[PDB]
Amino acid sequence: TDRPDHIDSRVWELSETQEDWITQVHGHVRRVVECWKYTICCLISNMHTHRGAPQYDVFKWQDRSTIEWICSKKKVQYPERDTPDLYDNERAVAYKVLLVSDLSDHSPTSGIYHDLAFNLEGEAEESCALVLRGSQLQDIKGFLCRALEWVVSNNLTQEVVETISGEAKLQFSVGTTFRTLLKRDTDWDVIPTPRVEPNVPRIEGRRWTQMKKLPLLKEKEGPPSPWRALLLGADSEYIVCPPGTDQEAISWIHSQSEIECIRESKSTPASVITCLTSSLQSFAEGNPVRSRIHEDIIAFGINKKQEKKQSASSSASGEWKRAEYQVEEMSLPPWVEEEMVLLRSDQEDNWIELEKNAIYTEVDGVAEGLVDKYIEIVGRTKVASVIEKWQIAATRTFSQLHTDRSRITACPIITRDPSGNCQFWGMVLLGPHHVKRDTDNAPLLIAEIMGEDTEEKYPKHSVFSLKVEEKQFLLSLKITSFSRNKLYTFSNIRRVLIQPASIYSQVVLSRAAENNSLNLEVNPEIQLYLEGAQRGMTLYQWVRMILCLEFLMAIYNNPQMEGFLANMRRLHMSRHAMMERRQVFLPFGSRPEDKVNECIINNPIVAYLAKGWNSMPNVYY
Amino acid sequence: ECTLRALVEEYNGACKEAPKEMSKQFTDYNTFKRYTTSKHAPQMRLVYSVRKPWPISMTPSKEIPLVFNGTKLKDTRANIVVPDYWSKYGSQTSLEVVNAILYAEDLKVQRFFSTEWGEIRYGRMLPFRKPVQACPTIEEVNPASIPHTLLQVFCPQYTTLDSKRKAHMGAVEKLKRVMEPICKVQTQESAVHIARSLIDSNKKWLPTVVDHTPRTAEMAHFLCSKYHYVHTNIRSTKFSILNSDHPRIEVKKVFSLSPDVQVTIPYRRFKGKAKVYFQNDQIQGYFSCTDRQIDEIKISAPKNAPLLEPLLDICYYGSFIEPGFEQTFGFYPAGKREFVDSFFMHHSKDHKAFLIHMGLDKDLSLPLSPELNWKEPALSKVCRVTEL
Amino acid sequence: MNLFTPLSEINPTTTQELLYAYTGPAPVAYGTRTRAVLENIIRPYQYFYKEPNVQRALDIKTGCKEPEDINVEGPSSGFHTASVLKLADNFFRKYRPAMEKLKYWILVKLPKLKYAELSKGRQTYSFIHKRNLPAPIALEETVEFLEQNLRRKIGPTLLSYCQAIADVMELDETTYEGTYTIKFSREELWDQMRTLNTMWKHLERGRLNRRTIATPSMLIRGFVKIVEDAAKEILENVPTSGVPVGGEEKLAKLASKQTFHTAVTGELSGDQEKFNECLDPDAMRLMWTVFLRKLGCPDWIMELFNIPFMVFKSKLADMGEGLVYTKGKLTDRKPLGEMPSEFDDLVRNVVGNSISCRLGMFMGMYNLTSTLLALISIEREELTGSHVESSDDFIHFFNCKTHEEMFKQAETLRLTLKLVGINMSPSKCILISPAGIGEFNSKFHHRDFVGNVATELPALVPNGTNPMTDLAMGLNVIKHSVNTGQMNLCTGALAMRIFNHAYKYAYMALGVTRRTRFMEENAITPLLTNQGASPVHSFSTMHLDEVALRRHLGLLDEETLRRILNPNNPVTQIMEDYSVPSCFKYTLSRHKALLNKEERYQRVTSIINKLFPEVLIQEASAPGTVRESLKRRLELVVERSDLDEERKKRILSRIF
RNA sequence: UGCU
RNA sequence: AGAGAAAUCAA
Repeated sequence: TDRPDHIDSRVWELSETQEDWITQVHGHVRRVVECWKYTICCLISNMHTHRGAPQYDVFKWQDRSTIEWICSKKKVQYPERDTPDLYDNERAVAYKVLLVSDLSDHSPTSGIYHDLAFNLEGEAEESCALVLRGSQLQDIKGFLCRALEWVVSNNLTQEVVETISGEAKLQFSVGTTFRTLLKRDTDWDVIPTPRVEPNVPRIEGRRWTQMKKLPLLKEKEGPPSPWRALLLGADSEYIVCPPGTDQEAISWIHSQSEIECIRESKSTPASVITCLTSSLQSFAEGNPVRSRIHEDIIAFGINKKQEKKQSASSSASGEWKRAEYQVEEMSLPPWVEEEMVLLRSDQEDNWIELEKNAIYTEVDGVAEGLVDKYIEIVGRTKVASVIEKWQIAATRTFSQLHTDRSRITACPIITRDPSGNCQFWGMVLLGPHHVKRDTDNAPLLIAEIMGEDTEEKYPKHSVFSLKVEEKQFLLSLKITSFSRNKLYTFSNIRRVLIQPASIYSQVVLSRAAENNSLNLEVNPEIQLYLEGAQRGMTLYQWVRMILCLEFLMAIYNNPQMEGFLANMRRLHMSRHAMMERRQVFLPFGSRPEDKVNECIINNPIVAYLAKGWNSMPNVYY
Repeated sequence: ECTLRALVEEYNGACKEAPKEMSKQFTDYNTFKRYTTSKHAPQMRLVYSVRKPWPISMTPSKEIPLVFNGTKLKDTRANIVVPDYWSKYGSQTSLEVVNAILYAEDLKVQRFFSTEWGEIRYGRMLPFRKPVQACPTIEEVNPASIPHTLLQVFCPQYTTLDSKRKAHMGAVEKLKRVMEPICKVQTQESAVHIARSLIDSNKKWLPTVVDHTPRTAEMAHFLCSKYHYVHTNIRSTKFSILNSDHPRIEVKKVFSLSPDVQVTIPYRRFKGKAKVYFQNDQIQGYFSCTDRQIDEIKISAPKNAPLLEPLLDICYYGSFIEPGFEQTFGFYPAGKREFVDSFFMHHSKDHKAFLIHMGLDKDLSLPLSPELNWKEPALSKVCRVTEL
Repeated sequence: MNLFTPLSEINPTTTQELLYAYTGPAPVAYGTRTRAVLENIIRPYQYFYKEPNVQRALDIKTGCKEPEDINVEGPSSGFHTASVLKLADNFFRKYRPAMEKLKYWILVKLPKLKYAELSKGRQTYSFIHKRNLPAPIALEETVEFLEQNLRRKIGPTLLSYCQAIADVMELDETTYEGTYTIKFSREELWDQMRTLNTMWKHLERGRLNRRTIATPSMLIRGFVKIVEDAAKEILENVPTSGVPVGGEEKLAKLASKQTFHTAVTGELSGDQEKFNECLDPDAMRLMWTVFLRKLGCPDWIMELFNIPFMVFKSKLADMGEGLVYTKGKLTDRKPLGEMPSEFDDLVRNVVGNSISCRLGMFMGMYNLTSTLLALISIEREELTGSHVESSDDFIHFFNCKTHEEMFKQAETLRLTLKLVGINMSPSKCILISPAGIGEFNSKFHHRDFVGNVATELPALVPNGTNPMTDLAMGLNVIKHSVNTGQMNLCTGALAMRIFNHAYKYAYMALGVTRRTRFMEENAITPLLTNQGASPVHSFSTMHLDEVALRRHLGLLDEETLRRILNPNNPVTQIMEDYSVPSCFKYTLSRHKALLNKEERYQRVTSIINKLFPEVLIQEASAPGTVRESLKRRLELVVERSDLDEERKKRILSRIF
């Protein structure tokens, strides 16, 4: 695939990127034919001028924009696929060169442009010979003679006449060396052709078994699961403060505070109260950044990686073996129901203040009324306050966890009531975080207000007595490392309101659709399988419990929870089917409860949902 | 014009600075246009970015750095408050500029506040999603000629005759009228985006309880749902027979891709002799008809007018040209619709069949040209066509 | 869970979305991926035989097996060749109209495919830098490598790209000169072409155990793209495909259709167990060969449709970083075969830091053509039901007249998918006999109602472009969620309110911060949503822009309207068809040898963008190079100008 | 250093 | 310490 001697380097370089030569049949020959035609056009238009402008304007292998510009000035327009090769300005005609094997079959292609016929040996058709000058014919005959001697030197004459007869043939050929590489790891060729007669064998399979009864999940036995979450959830109280900014409230709390330890946990040493008090003071002055102190190495895990590596390498006793990780199995904690009841408790404020969207149509009024009533239902609840606390804490922690600071940062958890009083829900304490990925864990020191102390529920939280203005509240303190993605997704924890809103909306809309009337204060009876018996609560209480359960499911989301829910969707569908007096059949090795039981290890709400499943009628008959 | 000087200077700078990249092929533009090492989403780094001391990256201009202890310029970088300062105590523009800067949005808002919504009713109606045109368009344009229409609107001089042929006329003129101010005020890319959004027919799956008109489909997320529904308020040419010896037949041809599957696509043709007066906008005239051939055509058209689509309308009327009514297009037609469209696309891309059917004459007195244009100079003219 | 199963006024399937984990962190994968990929590679060999015989199983080139060797109890890896021939023949004779579309695509659309579309993909492993790179960089590196080695200029079409890839493998020695003189041999280039770069599938929900994915190298991406567009063209026209192009309307029609009362209905909905570690590429090669041979396609088409799978039969999966080994409390990662482990049968198939695997597919590749292999098995005389399958998820509607025939067809359906290795999951497939209650993809079906249930919650969080555009994307996402049936009136309005509140917060328009106090003593009245003003968008008004709505409602008046839409403003100067350029349409403020190339290509793109208005509308297509194209366009625009001849000629003189 |  | 879950973060 090299340049022919009779073709100039400029012509070859121009012709390189004009068409896909490599993927066409008889490549490197069609390109040579096109180069022949272009060279013929150039020789015909060789330094010839007329009326002060070149007589012949070649169009082959030229930009379409400038071709259209030239044609527009000449009061003629040409199509893309049938454009002439050159135009004769002297007599206002267009000519396209066409190499042919025989000159007898002139065959005028079209009336748009007269053609020019040339054979492979040099002689031209009578029309194109008598329309052009003798020097042009002599030059073309010489060029064709050199082309023909080149062709017969490399004996492509049949190939040349095939390209002349044809127009284009797409192809794609795989070489012989690539074929050997391709067929190294297969029993067939590039074109498979097994010597087997097509047929579908008759295989004897097993039989399908009916799900006579719904499966029973396997409750796990072990120590009760502690409360493993960023914040305290339902046990979260707040301290009222005079109206003002965060700094004023923090200064007031620091001025009026007496901290004494009630319960000390080995996980969180009681000595980390000094750094928290220092952070209170520093935020009171105004700068929520402090230099590192002595009581911070055991508080934010400074140099723990190197220390633990040295401790592990100190012994270095044993033999290399595959790393086996064991996940401890835990039972259902007693406090899940306590949290569910407390999260449903009624508060005084609304705790859900969202700006009402505008109303322009009748449909907008219905949606806004439904949203307002839903917010009224689930607003004056403890769970809404806990959601607001979680949102504020996560956002304040995330906003200060974007740089690579090596100093302690303070992010108080302060909310403001409609009156204006500050509300101290707790405080997040950033540590030195040289974060590099969203999955990296940044040290935190969560200090928050309890409402009740339970050692079994909080084995790691240290409880300190806090006295503020003749009122005493507890104070939690836990060391926690928490990642960027988790903080980001908890900064939008208000999204959890959607699912109970969807349930309430569908109930109300179904009630309004049974008849033809919108009521907006429908409170139907929702029959549920509570404690085995079929007792039904109200819609308002059901949505309230649904929100609390979803909030617990959100802050306690993990791969176990995801697998549990994903594999129990089908069991819920089967339960609905059996409720509708329907038969459920299963294949041979069908153990749907196995896919669920493997996801129940130590997650509290997973175990609670498992018990709720195993608190239901088994056979629906 | 200094713009040409700037273009030349920038081209020289690009050639000198980036020799290897400039030596790439022009078709590689579709590859290196999106060349970037940027790798989720910046939604995470927004609350911190907005609260940075100098979030706004402004250009050197006449902005007060300190107003009422503002500190809004560091010299560039700007404070987050300077977008708000440009809403009061700033510089204003002409009413034509503000009217033309947004046009499609004004149309969408105007349509919304122009419909008399009925009374919302609730029931057990179940919606089924169907593909309907997303938003109303200024003209009915197929999803294949939109790029060519845009090329004709924005760059008429950089185009090809084929692109003009496969472009919806009429919509181009209205688009030019509505976008002459918009192109002047906004950027070229934004202008192209507004133009396509005006003319694009993007079929999008939407809820459907009743047949959605293009107007209704735009606002459908609230009109219908699972529990409620509120109730709202040949091509262009025509033909007329004058003298038909026998009436038009309804013969149909069946295509057998396999012995088990067949399709029945009927083609309508005359018999004997006929004369039909075809009318299409400025084009008017009557042509003699044969059993399947054409004897004479009389056309009254404006000078230098495109006369391709009217003749394609004529060919379909009598099933005159063979390769689109008996001989398939190389593939089995699934239905009559795409057969109707594919005929008018294949025979508009190339019109060799018409020229072969009617033939070519060597004289220049015949008005119509092989390129299907009225009264233009040419090296040859199609025969058996005259004027009234 | 007793709260999620109501007994009155609402169906349990209606409360199915409560069984989701929209809020809360999604699971993320930690540490090395070697263990996961090794357990993914062992499965095709463990299930090949009825009893585990991996040591002998590591000698099979083609997964063809005998009917008596198919494990009817547990998973079975492999296929039956004659079964594949007969099933492909049946799937071609039936649905024949859908096969002429493939013929039209091959004869017309296939040669017109451009290799520039390969840049609109995922991150690609580059055999130059041995590092994951964005698709455009990998594509341009591969193109430059081919041009340097083949000594020719690659055509714009994808077929030319594949021809160049085929030709470069014929050269014994290859180089990538360009400071750098990286040298490759035929074997090294072949291994780089075969190598798949494996990575964790991060942020995946609904699974307890993490799983890995791999992406093809640029040397085979063109072939894979060709076969995948062919598979898509076939799947877009068959009623048995759960392709998103069909919109899952097929499930809606199958749910709404009636049935003769005496006929016994039934609906099987389930998952496929180990879908991507049971299928053998040779089955797809054979099916494609049958499809293109019964269509009368040319021989070169049939050849071209087998490189993508024959390279995959020789895949060299990247193990990763190694397996974790511990002495005491210290952890060290070691490569496979360095120490005894639970994978010692595969130490032979180790090529550096890669593992070879003839049998089995891998996640992240051949998604569309896997569906075709799962749909040819349906076309049998016994099976008279309606199948809708999308990757490892199917649904079958039985319409028998007797229960015994129902179970016979159910077992026939179970067995026919095992003839090619689909291996439906026994523990995940559930059949409901009386009528239709089931799930497909994320949809849930009950009687005549099929409702979409989201897998991941719509992110009601502001983006990072600018408030004017950010509101547009937020409202568009909410509108899309409502339009798919996942949301409704109240849920949609609540989502809008939550998004609006977060959007106001994220631009310092809420509470008492620097911005709002800056607007206090300066008398800057808030007129936009991002300024903390009252919201203007309603539930029925997600599809209109903010500024036009406020102008129509008389909120931005005209003095402020003129000032905020000034084109000469200092700040400025699911497609987003909103956010007219205004004052608030601003932008924020944010191996090294690739950066300079980035500015070089940016300059080339900028100069092209100005002289070529047509590249904004249609893809660039013009013979020649960038330099010549720009030079000729500059000459044309100079001559097209209205200036006199002397100015034009001196401008052309300045061009150099 | 101020999202109910 | 702790976070956590089949293995990493605590530079």
